[PDB]
Amino acid sequence: HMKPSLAKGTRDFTAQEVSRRKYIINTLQKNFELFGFQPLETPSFENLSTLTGKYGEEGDRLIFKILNSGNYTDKVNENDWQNKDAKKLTSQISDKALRYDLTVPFARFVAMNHGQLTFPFKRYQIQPVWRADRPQKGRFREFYQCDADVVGSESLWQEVELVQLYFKAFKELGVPVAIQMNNRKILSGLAEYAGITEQLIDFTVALDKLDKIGKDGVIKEMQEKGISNEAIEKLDFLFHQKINALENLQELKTRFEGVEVGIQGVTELEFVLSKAMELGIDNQDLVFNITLARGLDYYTGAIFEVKAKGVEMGSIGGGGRYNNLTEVFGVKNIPGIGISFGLDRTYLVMEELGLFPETVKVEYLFANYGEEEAIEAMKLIAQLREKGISAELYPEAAKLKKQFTYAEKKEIPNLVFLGKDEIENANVTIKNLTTGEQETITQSEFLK
Amino acid sequence: HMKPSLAKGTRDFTAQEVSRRKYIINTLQKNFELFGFQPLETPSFENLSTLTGKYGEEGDRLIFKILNSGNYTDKVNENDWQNKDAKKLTSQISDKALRYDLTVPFARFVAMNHGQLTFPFKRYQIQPVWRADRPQKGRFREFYQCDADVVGSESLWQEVELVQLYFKAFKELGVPVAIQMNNRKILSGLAEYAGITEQLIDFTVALDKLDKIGKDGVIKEMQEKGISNEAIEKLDFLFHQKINALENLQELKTRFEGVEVGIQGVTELEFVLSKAMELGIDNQDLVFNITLARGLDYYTGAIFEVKAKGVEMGSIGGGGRYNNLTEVFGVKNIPGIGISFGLDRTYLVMEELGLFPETVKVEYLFANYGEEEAIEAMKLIAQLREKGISAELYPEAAKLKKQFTYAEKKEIPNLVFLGKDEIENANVTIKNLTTGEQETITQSEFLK
Repeated sequence: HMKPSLAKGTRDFTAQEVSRRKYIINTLQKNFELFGFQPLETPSFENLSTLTGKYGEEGDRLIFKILNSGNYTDKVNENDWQNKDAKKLTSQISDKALRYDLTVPFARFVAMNHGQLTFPFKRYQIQPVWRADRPQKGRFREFYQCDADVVGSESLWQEVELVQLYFKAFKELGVPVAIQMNNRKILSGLAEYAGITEQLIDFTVALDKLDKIGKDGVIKEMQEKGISNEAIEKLDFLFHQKINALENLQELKTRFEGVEVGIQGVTELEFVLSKAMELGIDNQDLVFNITLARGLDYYTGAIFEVKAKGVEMGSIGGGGRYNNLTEVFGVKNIPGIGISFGLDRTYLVMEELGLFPETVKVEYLFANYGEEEAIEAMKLIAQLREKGISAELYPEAAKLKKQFTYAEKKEIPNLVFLGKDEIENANVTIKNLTTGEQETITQSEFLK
Repeated sequence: HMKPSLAKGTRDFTAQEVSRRKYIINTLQKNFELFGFQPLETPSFENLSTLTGKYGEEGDRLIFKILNSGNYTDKVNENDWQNKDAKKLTSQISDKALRYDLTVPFARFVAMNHGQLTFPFKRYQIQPVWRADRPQKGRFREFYQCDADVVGSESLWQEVELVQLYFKAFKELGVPVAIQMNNRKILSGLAEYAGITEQLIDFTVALDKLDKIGKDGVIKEMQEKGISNEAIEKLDFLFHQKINALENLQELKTRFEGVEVGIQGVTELEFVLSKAMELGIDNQDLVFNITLARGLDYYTGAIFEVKAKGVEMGSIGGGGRYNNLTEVFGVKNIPGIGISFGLDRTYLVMEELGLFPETVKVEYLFANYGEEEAIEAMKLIAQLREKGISAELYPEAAKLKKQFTYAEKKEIPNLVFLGKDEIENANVTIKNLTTGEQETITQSEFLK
């Protein structure tokens, strides 16, 4: 019939890409478990009502909905159907949706099971999610998320452990990284002290440009964004920050005299930073950055963002502390902190840096001389496989050139010739396709 | 708000179940690669048209459809909408569907890429699929399939290799199995010789009961199913089969004199069976079973079915040879053969036999005495993690009983006490919660 195609926004993964993806995931999994995080897997389907309202005022549009089986029009509100109100009909013809992130199903799991879990509860979750988001360059409608969360405590030792988790994970992947850290209460202190409430994004976006466009350029952008000169001048010290991150925090805390939330944010960040230095962490790799402002409506304490050093790439991870995991499900007092790894971007970074290990092909292809001789190849192949060596018999007694061409295209490093002579003599003849060298040895030497 | 729940037909997987599932998959993956099979992953979404018409006349109902994003009523056929013809509207409000099996996406991949692939092409695929199938006890709407296929050759050495693949895979899982084998041409020979065309299922279902209900009971069921006594008497020899499977095939081939398809089916099966014996395979573990009749409309040659010995369980795998992978996509001459592993049933069998290995918890929990002492625990924890040993600090300076209770509930085998004395003395005190024994050793002995 007609020629097929991929659904928009998806792709196939062949052997090399699968193996590199699994390498990343297996490295992260192993690191998670050294840190006491246990895996959790939730279903690809959640109830529509579990996911709706969870992703912002205008986020329900981004969720993939599953059409009801059977006659899905069998119960539609008659007004809505004739009105063709697609939005109101969605809940009427669909009661299931695909996983959009990992945190909402995790909150459901905890809301459903918290009575039986042991707290503090550490879980990691590595699963595909699905997003109907507008066509953005570089992103796909299906992609893996990789999360670690611990819930049930507000202790700042958890922050310290997660910092070490990031550094060890990316060390194992071979990716040098710098972790930016801020704290939401510091931004709230800024808002209160300089009067920039509801202007934190514009302020920090501009201050973030200080190295590139200079102080005059930064101030001109803040003015254009409506930041008052009173605030710009009150925060002038943020234009002259010292080497020591700890000195910069000490300066903020003094300015936050009388602004208790700001004092608290500084104190919490000073805890994490100073413990990290005691643990050998480099203060150029873990950095206080007051312009980090991810998730202003979600994080209540620490905020993290991870970037690979020396690569033009977006962030490869972030996270932070939040007030209550299970708030939206009516279960109180489950505070938590989470981090994420950006796997597709990590993959792109590792690709650029040459970090993927060096393939799935048999080590030994046996030429197929004919039915009589091929059974003796099968015997040797089973012995190789018992010892953990991959091998296979070319399946037809084709011309040798065709068998050579196949080993060439599959990059198999050795072609094995086990003809009547080698069989009668209990030898085997191995043609190394890397060196071009050939030799005939006993089958006992070959299997040693 | 309201308390959440799982979508119907799904479940959460916690740590132990995830680790056992991954154990099965990693064992199979490793075995696949010893046999020269490379992984393939296709998207969770396929175009609706890719999947429709592929799963039988009444199979489209079993596919999960994804509702179009946006105003999905924006283009509906006006007659169909007012008619509320749900079935005709499906293609109008949905153009995507979830993966239903692995073979159709594999055929799409090959149809799309065959010009660039090297044949014979070996792939394995281990991915979740989604089925709206009616509520059957023991099955879930989301579950993993595990397939291996090789395409591009009709060689019966491929059958032989797949038999060995099954045996090695299940040996590694620790599951003793018997593999039933038949061949579709043998059943066609039966149909032609005894005149039982369109009665093969009823015949074989009844003959399958021979051990339990006896020959008189089998014949009475065949009569009730409309099998003629002429056929029952022509096939009387199938009621008196000898020990040697090879003798039973030789008898069939003689009776198939003049029935060329039957001769061919016997010849093809005799090849696979006799090569397998030469390779050391036990003829009680690989068995010719003329009543095996999976996939009568799909398999053209060998048919396999795998059962665990000594466990009341359904089949844990099956497969066989088919005519042309890419037939439905308009690409000819890609013959192939495939096998499948039933992972949920394999899991149930391994559970019954006690085959899962013996858990994700830290080896060492450090008690938290307070902020001053806790940093020294963090230092030791990092050293343990560098050596590959899992550990963590209890995150709050709680009462010891609470920290003991946590290690108890998490089954952590060791609690570590690193108080002011052990710190000043460069010692560590380890409480083994398995033996109840406690001891204080140097930190040098501990880290050795």
